[PDB]
Amino acid sequence: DPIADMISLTALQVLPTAANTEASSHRLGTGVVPALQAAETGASSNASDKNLIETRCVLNHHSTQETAIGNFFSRAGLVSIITMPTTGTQNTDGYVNWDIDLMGYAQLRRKCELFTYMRFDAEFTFVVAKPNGELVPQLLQYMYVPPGAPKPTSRDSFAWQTATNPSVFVKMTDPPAQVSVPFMSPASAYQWFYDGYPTFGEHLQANDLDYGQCPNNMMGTFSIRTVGTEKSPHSITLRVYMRIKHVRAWIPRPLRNQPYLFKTNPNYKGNDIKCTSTSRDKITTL
Amino acid sequence: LLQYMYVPPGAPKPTSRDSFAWQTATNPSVFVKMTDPPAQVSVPFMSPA
Amino acid sequence: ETGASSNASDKNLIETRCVLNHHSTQETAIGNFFSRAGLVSIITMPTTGTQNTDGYVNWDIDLMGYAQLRRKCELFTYMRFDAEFTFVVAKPNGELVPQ
Amino acid sequence: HENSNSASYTTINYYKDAYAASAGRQDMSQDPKKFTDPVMDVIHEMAPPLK
Amino acid sequence: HENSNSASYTTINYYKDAYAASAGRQDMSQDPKKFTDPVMDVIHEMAPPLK
Amino acid sequence: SDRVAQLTIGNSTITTQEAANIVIAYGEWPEYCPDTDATAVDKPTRPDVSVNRFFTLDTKSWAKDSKGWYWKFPDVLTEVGVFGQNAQFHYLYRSGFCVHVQCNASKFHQGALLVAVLPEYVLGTIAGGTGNENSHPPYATTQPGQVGAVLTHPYVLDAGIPLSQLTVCPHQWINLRTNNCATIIVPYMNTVPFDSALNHCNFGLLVIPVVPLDFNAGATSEIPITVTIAPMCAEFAGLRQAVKQ
Amino acid sequence: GIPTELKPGTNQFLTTDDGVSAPILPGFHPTPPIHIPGEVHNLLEICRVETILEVNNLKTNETTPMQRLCFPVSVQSKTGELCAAFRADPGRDGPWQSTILGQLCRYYTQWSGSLEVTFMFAGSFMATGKMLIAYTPPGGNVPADRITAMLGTHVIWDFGLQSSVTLVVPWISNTHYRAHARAGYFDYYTTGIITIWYQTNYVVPIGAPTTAYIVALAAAQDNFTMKLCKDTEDIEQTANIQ
Amino acid sequence: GIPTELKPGTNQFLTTDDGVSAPILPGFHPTPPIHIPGEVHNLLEICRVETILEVNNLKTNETTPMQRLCFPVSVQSKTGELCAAFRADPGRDGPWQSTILGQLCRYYTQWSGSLEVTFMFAGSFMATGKMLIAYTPPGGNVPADRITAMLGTHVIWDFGLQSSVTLVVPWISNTHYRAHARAGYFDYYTTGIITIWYQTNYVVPIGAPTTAYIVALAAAQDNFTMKLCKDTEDIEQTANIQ
Amino acid sequence: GIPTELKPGTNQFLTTDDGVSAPILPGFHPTPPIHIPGEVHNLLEICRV
Amino acid sequence: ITAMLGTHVIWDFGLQSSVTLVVPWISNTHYRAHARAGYFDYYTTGII
Ligand SMILES: CCO/N=C/c1ccc(OCC[C@@H](C)CCN2CCN(c3ccncc3)C2=O)cc1
Ligand SMILES: CCO/N=C/c1ccc(OCC[C@@H](C)CCN2CCN(c3ccncc3)C2=O)cc1
Ligand SMILES: [Cl-]
Ligand SMILES: [Cl-]
Ligand code: NA
Ligand code: NA
Ligand code: NA
Repeated sequence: DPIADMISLTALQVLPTAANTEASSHRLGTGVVPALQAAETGASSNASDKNLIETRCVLNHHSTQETAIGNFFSRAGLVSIITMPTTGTQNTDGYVNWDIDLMGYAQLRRKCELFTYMRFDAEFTFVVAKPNGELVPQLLQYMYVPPGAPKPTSRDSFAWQTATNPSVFVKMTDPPAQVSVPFMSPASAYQWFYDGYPTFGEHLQANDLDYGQCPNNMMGTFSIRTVGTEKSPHSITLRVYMRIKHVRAWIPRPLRNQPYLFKTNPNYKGNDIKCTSTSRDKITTL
Repeated sequence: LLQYMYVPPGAPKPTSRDSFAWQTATNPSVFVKMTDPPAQVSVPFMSPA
Repeated sequence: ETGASSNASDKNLIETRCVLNHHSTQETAIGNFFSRAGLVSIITMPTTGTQNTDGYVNWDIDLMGYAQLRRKCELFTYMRFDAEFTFVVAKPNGELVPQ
Repeated sequence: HENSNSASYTTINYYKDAYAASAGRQDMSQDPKKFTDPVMDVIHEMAPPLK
Repeated sequence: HENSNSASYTTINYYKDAYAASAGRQDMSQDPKKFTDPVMDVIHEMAPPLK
Repeated sequence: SDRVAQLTIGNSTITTQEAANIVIAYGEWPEYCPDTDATAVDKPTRPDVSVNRFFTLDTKSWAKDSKGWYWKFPDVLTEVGVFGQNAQFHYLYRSGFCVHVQCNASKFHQGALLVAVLPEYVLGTIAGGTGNENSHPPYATTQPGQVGAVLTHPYVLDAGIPLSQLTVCPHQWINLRTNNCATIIVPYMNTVPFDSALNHCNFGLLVIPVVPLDFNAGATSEIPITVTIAPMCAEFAGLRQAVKQ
Repeated sequence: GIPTELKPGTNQFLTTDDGVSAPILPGFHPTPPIHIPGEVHNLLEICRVETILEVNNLKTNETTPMQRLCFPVSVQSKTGELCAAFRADPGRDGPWQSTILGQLCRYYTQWSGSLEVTFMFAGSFMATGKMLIAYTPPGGNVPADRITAMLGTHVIWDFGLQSSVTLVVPWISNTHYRAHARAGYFDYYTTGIITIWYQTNYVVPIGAPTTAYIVALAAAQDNFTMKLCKDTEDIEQTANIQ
Repeated sequence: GIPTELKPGTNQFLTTDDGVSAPILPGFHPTPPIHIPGEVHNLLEICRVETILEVNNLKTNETTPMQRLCFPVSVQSKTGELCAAFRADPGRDGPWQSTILGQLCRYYTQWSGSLEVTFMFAGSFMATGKMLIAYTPPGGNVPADRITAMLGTHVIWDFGLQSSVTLVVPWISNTHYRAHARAGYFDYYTTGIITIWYQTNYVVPIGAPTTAYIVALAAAQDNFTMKLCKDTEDIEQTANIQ
Repeated sequence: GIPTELKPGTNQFLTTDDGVSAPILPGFHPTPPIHIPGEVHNLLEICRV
Repeated sequence: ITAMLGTHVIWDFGLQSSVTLVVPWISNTHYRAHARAGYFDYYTTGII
């Protein structure tokens, strides 16, 4: 050989129940000090009940299953309200195009933002009715328009031929429509936070709205209409619910503690910065 | 169309018909029509005791 | 000129690394390309007007009336297949009545 | 059998695509150490974490 | 059993006629050569295709 | 045997006689991208010692009223040494990092700095104060370069998230009475095997004085904080002409 | 057709129902996964991580929130003085709200297990002192003095090379689980009170600050679990999100 | 009857649902199949076939479209001149639209793999010359000059008995898949730029044309796949079809 | 879909019907039981007193 | 920020009073003659 120079301390465990407590007695000695720690290392304390007090034995059968990320997320929650009025400002044309973005509602958003990256399949349920909750015999069409596919421009656009895009035809009187959706990102996981820009070039203040936008999260358009060449006399409200399933999450982060202002960024109300915890008068009184 | 929601102790109770709580992202909710058969669900033993 | 496409591959023109490619080729199987229901006919039956106000309509079967589905089929010269036909019916404004 | 196109073991399914399957029973695997004790010299519980 | 009257292996069916069956999982068979290299003297990848 | 330490990589060596162990973010060591995860087909270039070495960025001055600072990776080095050059000439890049924040005082000074690594550190604005203006951070704030930037609202990390929970991320404390440095080894984290060193910052480094600096009049008042970092397992692919942004 | 009979439940939509739904893209294959550090499987993994406790959550701090992240200690002229006090109730409004443990346990109705609070002294190397940290189980209000607090579970902390100390808040309850404690009937689930007293005094030589601070970090122990998933109170949508 | 409960999804019609439907003609038997050449099983079979690329897609060509099928090369008086340039983005509006690969990949949302472009010189036998064909990965605009383009992936083509040459456009991306590139956010998926330069010059003796043409053919390599079936933009029904 | 035919009884709600209903809290685990004196299994046990 | 690009050691004061900077032999020739201003600067070792 002519040139010599050319030649994870963590594993998963199955913990179905909470740790038991072993009985301990008194310890009176030197050299050993379990109560003293050094938080500077970045590690959490390893001290346990038996190190600081005399304990009895407790056979703990308390389950740890409900805190599995799967059971935390697999509960359908509202992610969009699409209205289609008959008279007024909004689309009175009998059709609506909605760009898919699940960051419009707080409850579900705060739960997802607990993690940086998430990969999952989802069950979407479509609850439709009139603005006052009544139901009428109306035929509807829901169509998924992937990025790059022609978006319908009217109630009779050719796009509704849906020869390749997946469509769902259902009556407002039928039960809520429901379908399963796979993990569709071009990347290996969706990311609720993208500290970067989508393209190269200079980033002048005129295009600062690009910051934080990652195409890997842009899944396309969800189009809906009333099936017919004539206008429908009924106002329609579509509530979309998403249920995460077969989920995997990476990198936990601090939970949102300021009200949400916009879908596409973490901006907060600067003049009214809420304190994470409520306050009191003195530090020595409850 | 009706919505039934279970609000466990400590969870925010809806204050109006449009309260955010109805987003029911974690609480269990049941959506059903008055014309559908009676809704029905199973509930476990939930006491802390 | 031979009529053949180039047989040159990445490794022939540049220095390559090893890539274990697990990308599926299943979605481009002609079966998944075609087995998606698409519109092939709109048959109207008006009560008053020019068209059949007699309460019946005869339609000669021809699937070439709509572009999306037609362009996909015409990608091939010959095709053999079974088909699932779905019939969505309603009033011109999308309402439904006990008919 | 079915297509292995699930985003990610005791699930139910009636369609050819795996992602259509239910959520199934959640497993109880954990690895707290990567978050609670990500230090090189694994500090013990008896002697002082600095010496 | 059923009638073998399908237009054309992992399908589902509840009727006596095979064509009523679902589409089933698609196979991943291919034969690019008949379209990309339909020449008599199979041209190699090393030496020039004409000599 | 835990307070003393030496970090030697490339032609550089760091020493410290008052450390508090070392943190391996999420318990994983940096590593080159394996063939199963890779997608780009060209052979990568792995410069080794010319880019995996320690680089010392500008020093900051810790004052009794400092809010805190932050830097973004790999932005901080995109224009330094042979690392920067490879980052500019190649479209694709990936690597880990060894972060060593330094700060020494005297046995009479006091104060505690929280040094943390927050991946995908997306910043937010105060929305015009009232919250009716959908304003966005300027390029100079999202990617402050080697000089780093100052936090205006450390309590919410300028992003609507509680600083009190930042310890859920790989971190160390530099508590003056205990240690004079912090060391965190960070592996590559992304949803893709390689990425642009220019358009995407994988994580941000935050140094925040949670316990204010304090000392009696007469004691040295210039208490600097220096940041030294070293890329680890730096790989590059998609060679072409140099591009600065 | 096969004889069937529709039962109650028919047509309903239960948001937590775990059923099967028709797939929209037959034959679709997700992008393969790649290794990514930091995967989590159970929220309990996060609950075991220490986060800063806002013990100094005063009304006069709100405009300068950074000051809530640590409380002071200083040279006393009187002995046995009370330094600070707060409830141990992890899901109650107060100091615990700032911890990842408090926020996460607000997504569950019930919890069980021992808690742990680690205090880190951030004074100068020359400063010394001994503190008495106590945990008083349900029943007694904030102990009037040190000689009373001393009767409960406690740790006598001595400053030195080891900057921190850990007060264990052992699970001492009548019920196997506790729901979140609030004023009224639910105070039945209160965990207790934590108080910090001066065992000796904060002593310092000439040339060193006569006031220093302590950072409190809290988390759950290995026997901690939560159950009965619910929506949190800590987040609301007052207005629309554009 | 057997106890059943209708779940959400009931009565809906999903156009991609792969279920079973009652047969209209019981006992019917299709005409037997007979052998027919040219059967295809996967669109990928067609994507691997080279089709003509419209590199010379000018506005002044539209009225005489045949001219878009080939671009010119000719005797230069200056050195290192740029002959032509175009994006490599297979599903983007531009030259690739004319290829069967471009048209077919517009029926899918995402694609992955290496591309391949073969250039055939159609000048006279007496003409000679050397061209520098380059592929610039994302990041840099069209290279200002040859000495800059030369820094990326490239092939130096020499005219001779072998009329053609192949430029490989190796898959160099950050993501495993790319969605179709367009101006705006989706430019994140741009593949790059291809430029053709004069390495030496197009030389010819007396008696031969001083201008000749080159035909560009493109196709996908063996590691190419597409996913997420969608409708194309390249076909519309403006009016009714009688 | 599988051929079915709804029979009389459909949609009715019999208060003594012993069927199955969807669970509202997936993965929920009841507080473990503990020994308690005086358990009864059949009303006949009380009738004999 | 420029010196930092060469061979270096970051020294921290403590119980160990001293530190060692190694001046590794980095030359083109196997040997060096003594360096002086002029032609012989070809043998210069470098700067500390
Ligand atoms: C036949 C019609 O039925 N189709 C329904 C449907 C529903 C959802 C569809 O895609 C949903 C995509 C979501 C599962 C994920 C959307 N994401 C991914 C991450 N992301 C996001 C948003 C804002 N900032 C960062 C990330 C998102 O909004 C497509 C079709
Ligand atoms: C109980 C009533 O339900 N029956 C429904 C039904 C539907 C379709 C029926 O036949 C459909 C034939 C199509 C599958 C193929 C029609 N073709 C074959 C090729 N072709 C065509 C058209 C124009 N130019 C060349 C070929 C056609 O239009 C018959 C009955
Ligand atoms: Cl239509
Ligand atoms: Cl609502
Ligand atoms: Na369903
Ligand atoms: Na059917
Ligand atoms: Na039931």
